[PDB]
Amino acid sequence: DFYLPGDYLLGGLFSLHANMCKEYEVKVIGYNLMQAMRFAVEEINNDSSLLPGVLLGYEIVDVCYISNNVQPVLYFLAHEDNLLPIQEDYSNYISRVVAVIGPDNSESVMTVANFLSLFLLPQITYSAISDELRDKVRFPALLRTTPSADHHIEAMVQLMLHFRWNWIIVLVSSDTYGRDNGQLLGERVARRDICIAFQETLPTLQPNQNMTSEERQRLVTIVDKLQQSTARVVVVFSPDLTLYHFFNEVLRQNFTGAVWIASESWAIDPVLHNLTELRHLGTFLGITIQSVPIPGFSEFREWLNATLSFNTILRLSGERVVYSVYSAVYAVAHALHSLLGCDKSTCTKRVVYPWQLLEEIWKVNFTLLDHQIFFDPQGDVALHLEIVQWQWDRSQNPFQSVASYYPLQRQLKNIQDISWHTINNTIPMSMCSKRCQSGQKKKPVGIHVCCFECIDCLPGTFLNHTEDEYECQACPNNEWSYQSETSCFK
Amino acid sequence: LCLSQQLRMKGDYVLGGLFPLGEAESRTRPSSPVCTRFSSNGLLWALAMKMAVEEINNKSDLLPGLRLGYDLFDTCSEPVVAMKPSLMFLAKAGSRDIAAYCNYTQYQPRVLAVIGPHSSELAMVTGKFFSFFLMPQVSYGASMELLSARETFPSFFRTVPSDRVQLTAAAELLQEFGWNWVAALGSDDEYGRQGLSIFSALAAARGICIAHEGLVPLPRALGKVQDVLHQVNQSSVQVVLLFASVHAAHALFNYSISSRLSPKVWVASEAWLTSDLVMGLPGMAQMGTVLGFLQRGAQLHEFPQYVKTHLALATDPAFCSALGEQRCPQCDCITLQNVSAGLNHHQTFSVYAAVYSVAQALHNTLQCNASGCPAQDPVKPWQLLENMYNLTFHVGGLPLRFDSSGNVDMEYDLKLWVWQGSVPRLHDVGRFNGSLRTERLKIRWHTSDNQKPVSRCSRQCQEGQVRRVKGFHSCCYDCVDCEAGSYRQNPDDIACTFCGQDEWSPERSTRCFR
Repeated sequence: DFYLPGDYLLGGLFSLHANMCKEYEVKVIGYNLMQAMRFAVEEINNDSSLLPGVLLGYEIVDVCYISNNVQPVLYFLAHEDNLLPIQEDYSNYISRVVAVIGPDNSESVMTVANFLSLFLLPQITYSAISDELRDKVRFPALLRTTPSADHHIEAMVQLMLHFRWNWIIVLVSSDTYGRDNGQLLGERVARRDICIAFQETLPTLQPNQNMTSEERQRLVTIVDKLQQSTARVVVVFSPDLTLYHFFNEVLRQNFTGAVWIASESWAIDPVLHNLTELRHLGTFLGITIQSVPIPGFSEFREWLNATLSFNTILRLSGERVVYSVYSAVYAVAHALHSLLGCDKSTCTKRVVYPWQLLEEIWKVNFTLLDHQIFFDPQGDVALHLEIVQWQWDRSQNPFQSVASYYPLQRQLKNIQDISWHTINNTIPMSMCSKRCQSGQKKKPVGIHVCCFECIDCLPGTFLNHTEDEYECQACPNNEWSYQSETSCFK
Repeated sequence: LCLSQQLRMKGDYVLGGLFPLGEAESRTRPSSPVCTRFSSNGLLWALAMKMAVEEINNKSDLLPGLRLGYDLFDTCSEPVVAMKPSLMFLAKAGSRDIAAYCNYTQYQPRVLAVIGPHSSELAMVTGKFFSFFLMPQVSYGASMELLSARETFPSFFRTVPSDRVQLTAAAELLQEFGWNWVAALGSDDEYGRQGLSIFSALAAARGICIAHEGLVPLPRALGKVQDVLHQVNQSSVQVVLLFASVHAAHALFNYSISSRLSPKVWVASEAWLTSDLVMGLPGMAQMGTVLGFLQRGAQLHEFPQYVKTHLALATDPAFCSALGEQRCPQCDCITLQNVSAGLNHHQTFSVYAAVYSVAQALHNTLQCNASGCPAQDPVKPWQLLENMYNLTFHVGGLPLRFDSSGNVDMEYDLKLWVWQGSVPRLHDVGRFNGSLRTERLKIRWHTSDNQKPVSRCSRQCQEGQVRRVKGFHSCCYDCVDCEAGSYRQNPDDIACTFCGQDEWSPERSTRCFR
């Protein structure tokens, strides 16, 4: 199942086991993604209008998260008999593969790109988001079929604008993911009149281990700081396999009431979703990728032990990332079809150096399941995002849609109803300072602009809101006014 | 000159090198770029390594009876060009091909170690590729704390202190002099980002925590620089930490002098504590005090003569004829002035020490004795990795040792800027081995009466006052006591309810009495 001969071959790097490579707990996400790739290949073969005569094959290999990164690339780049020449011009090097469907994690993506750049071998990734991957000088041969992180942050900020929230807490993990995302969100917020109360770093731990007293003290202090501030909206940038202990600690105390705005990492996860006691902490919102049904996929998939265990979950979810692999395969197929010059029923066959496919790939345009597939100049395809709420009744899905996001417009649209946790389905409130009365001025307090105090003006003065709101003007002439008057009564 | 022909000497065991010999002044074909501009620092460092290898060969106690060799190469400070010679080092000896296998122990690399690049950016890229084969790599300039992890870089060693020791020393200075309230600023490179990430934890674990944490933009061909200083000026701090590269610091100080910013105590990194560009800026004497930490090390005292002698020898027509019996084609036309600017650099010692370390490790692994040394089959590159951890190698009468993480241990000196006219000078006031030892009567501060500046907060509001929490991580409190017009109903709830008409209450009143 990990090989099929053909005239032209494709590479694949998925994380089947991630927790030698045959020594860790299985990961079903890798399996259904690989199934998506294989299904796409067979479908292209069946059709008789995309590529007549030219068969297509694949060559898949595991990566074990960030464990195995050098051998697969050296394997893909080798004429045959496992020997790779070293020279000063690879313009006539006919490699084994013609393109790579890059790995899942960002660090592995960068490591593989730093190798494949020399040969300009096209590489498409399907789940790695980081603005550093848009620098087409360091990475001249990398493309992506999912939006970057600035769009996730934009969705967060616009959600916080729609409902009036300008007092929030941010928590981050101790790695590049959390650091970069937190810095980006801070930069974005600084320009939109929203505040940050404080920020804290979650100690890095793993499930199935024992912690020291120091880490437990750190978690206790963090939660104690959480349960003293007036902000009631927490944004968490961190990966799963670290939040179990944190949420257990929060459950141990009685911190009730908050909107937990998640991120892509743990927005859709079952293992942390099954902690039944979580339901009474507050609303849980996340940002994910909109799901596109793929006609006739469960037939190819169902027809291994872990897949059956969560087959119900893989039915409710799992369709959120397969469209990326599907689209990448089809993009490579169309680029090849354009390059070879084939027609409705005639093909030519020819030598295809890898650096030539890249030029055609850059300029593809076609429609797949009512979504256009064209690449922007930085190597991205604009796919809609989504915002999901965690529903605990098991009848319907456990991730229900609440809004849609449009990357080529930067706007949240079609916002539906959300079941809050307040008394009578009222909107939760998070603000630093309450609004002033009529006629009173503002007395600033602290360092955040959005925090202030109210003060009443004395007779002989009037407050012109159209002018300085921090100090009322002295009623001139013979006009007179008294306490709390924006108009004088000469 | 005939320098470009002296970058390859045969031997029983061949070392490899990567130096930034050249600089370069849009990819459409898979072709290697070309650099032409000449840089003197790379050539000086290459000659330092050469000096080290010749010194080893001349001696008798080290590697008795065996002769080393080298193979130097250029990186151009670019991964694309640096990958090729890296791919060559790991190849079947005598051939022009590399093989694909499942693991090491099936390869026969043609080198034995690599004296790695000077840049951390290239160090990260090359270390991952080499760690697959377990080829020992020793770098002489790369100072980043990410490279100490032994799960991603098993075969990486460095002979320059890491960035953690400097920040720990800074934290201890701050803690001893009594400065809880500070502001931390860093550059917009990986340098500054990692520096801030380390320092935040080091401070939060010692009682210090920060009022603002910002990134100073790089001069990539100005508006943001205004915002950073506004936030600093809005917190009443008399200490600012600047962990930045030279250009960001230059921009920051240019802007600050152009306007009128108040004097403050600046704690510097090693990049801009000794940079003529910053020291020469007009008006800098009105910015305040400047402290920092500088490493202590020896310096090769025959290198200046060695360079002259070997350039003169290269001039000899006879030598070039015999020498015949190009990585850098642009270094055959230089003169003594083109290198005279940097014949006292402090990293020749680092290169020299790296070479000596690899030599001693090989000596031990071969079970060489003193004058003869046992007959055995060639030592594979992955066999020296066991004698390199915990290795005590003497270089220039200064014992040194590697650790489990792969780092060496070096001391530090505390430098202060003292003005005598318009020329600043660097004096010494302290030392840092594992605990700071400062001297306080030898400091001339920037204040009127020569008294220690104060930047402090309050971590516990006394009973009878309200407390407003402040800080970037919510540590300190701004205490305020309500007048004789309200109670202190609760320790929390920062607000004072007014007394009743029948009640009476003074300032610092828990309740109003009738």
